[PDB]
Amino acid sequence: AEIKKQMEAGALVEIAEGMATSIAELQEGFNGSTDNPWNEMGFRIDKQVIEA
Amino acid sequence: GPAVMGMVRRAIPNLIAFDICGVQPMNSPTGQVFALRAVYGKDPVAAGAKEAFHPMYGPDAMFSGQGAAKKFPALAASTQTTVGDIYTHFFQETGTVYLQASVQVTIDAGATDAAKLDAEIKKQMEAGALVEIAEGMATSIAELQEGFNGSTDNPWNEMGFRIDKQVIEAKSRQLKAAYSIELAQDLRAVHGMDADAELSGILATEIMLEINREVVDWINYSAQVGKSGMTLTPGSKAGVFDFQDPIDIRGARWAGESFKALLFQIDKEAVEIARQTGRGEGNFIIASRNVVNVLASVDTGISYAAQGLATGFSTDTTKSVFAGVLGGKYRVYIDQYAKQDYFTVGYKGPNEMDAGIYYAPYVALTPLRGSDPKNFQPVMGFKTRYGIGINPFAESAAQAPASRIQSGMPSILNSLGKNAYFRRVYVKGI
Amino acid sequence: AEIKKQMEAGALVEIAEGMATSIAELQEGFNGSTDNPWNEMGFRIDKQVIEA
Repeated sequence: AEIKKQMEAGALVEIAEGMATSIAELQEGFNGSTDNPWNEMGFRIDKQVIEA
Repeated sequence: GPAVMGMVRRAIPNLIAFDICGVQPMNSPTGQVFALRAVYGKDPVAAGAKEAFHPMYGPDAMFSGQGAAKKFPALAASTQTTVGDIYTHFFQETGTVYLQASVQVTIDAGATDAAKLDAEIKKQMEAGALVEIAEGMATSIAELQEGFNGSTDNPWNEMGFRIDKQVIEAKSRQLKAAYSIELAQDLRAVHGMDADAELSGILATEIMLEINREVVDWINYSAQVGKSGMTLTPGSKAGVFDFQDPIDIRGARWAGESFKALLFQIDKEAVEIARQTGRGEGNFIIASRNVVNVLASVDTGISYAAQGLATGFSTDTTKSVFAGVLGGKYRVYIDQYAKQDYFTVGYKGPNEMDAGIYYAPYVALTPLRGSDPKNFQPVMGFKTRYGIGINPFAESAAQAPASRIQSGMPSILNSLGKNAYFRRVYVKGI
Repeated sequence: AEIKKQMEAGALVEIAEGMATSIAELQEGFNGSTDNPWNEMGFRIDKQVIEA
């Protein structure tokens, strides 16, 4: 609730932004760089049963 | 196979694409846009330079006229006017105004900020103390302009223009799956999944969703707040439209007549946008699903009163996000992820460079594939790069930028709450 | 009335279901009359008369 109040106030504003090429270009320790991995996605699979 | 009951998964939400913004396909990174600003005062690029044209400011009605010969006293806090003289003031909005004094009175000696001074001047104008005025220059003066017949200090006012520009740069985004062989094999044996293709889908999807979501957020981020200033009802709550408060509905009760109040405010906000951009009445709205439910259930045409089911515009966010066209005038999209309840309106022209907000793709969804020999597990992923930007003049408050060059990319300083093309409305009470 | 209040309150919820597969395992091998009796139903009758 308090965060939303600050949002209404315009104090806090929704944002998103991309990565610089200067970073992305050498991501995952490329060219001697380090500590800069990619983010990754996968999935999980599960199951459920029903007594008849 | 102990009676497998099929399987489920989530559906993928749709997008508003770039229907309400510039698209600027690029064939290179880092493009540029420039602009011409008609300017006067003998130095197109200068502090205090004045633009010849601007949606929010009146013209200097006496520039080619009497002001060529003489300066006018400015209005200022605490000064006293002289009946019959003419005073000048540049307002924070409505711009250059010349006011003849009908009376000998003072103006708010206690005023501080220009906003307070402007307010008192406006009151004096309403009061009939100060009246808008303009006139040409006495011809006997004009006669000797450029030093004729021994005269001096009589140049004609001059005009010109200043061309400047802004540039953009593309930022990027990439994701990988980093999955395993054994899982994929089991999935082939459970549902017949490829388990690489499904992942490819997910990653590409997420990227596209993020980008589109980012555009919407940038719209919200740069949009000005409505029900304010020139669109404000003075007894209102400043930026928010209620249904539980008669001030916003002109005393309405009876939804068939009450709900129309919002439509009225929407037009006001759309019109003000034209006032801000100089291009045209807003032609598109994006709003919370609750807002749309109201819009779709009210007769938006002009009639005595009318209410029914929400059938006027698609309301789902499961087939589309595009609800339809409001009154046959505005393109209605649903903010399927609205944080509270509200609605942004704005205007986008037929000219791709006329949008306020621009998307400019250069690289998109490039697939990548390989495997790590240490365990030979597959690696797959996708990359995109584009960049976005804003309209020169989107701020509109300033007639011109510093140093004749600026980033065309959004930033707090460049556009938070400033963009002439869009206005925000908070909604409560549905 | 009080039960309804509790139902509206969500304290009491109307529900019904089948018996069990832990039961069906035996019922199937009965497979009719047994020592784990079934509920049974039929019909009665009625009639009325009139006078001229």
